[PDB]
Amino acid sequence: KVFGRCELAAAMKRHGLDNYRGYSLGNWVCAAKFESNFNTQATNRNTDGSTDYGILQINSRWWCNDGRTPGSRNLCNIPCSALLSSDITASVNCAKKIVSDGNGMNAWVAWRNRCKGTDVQAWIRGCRL
Repeated sequence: KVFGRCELAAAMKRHGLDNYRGYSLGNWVCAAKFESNFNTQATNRNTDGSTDYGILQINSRWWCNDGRTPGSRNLCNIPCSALLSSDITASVNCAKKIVSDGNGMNAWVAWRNRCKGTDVQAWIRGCRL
């Protein structure tokens, strides 16, 4: 499916991502918007020959298993297709896991470039969260 800002924002907060490891909700609603265009079924290949899945574009190099990346580590132990359903439970569980590791939300290259250090509250302005 494709979410509207507030509709997403609400689900994300509901799952417990608002101030997860210090990142305001905005940072995540911001990420989702650039990563996938709020689009649950967004799939994009990378230079590596890995693939980015789901509303947050978790890649099949490390986190999920798309049964075609060789050298796949599958850290979330989830078939990548599980990322692509209307319910974001899997995406969010596998996001809490990624950010908790090393480089924080620097992992998402369209958060580094597009969101980081911008009036990020914007993305939740005019939603009753």
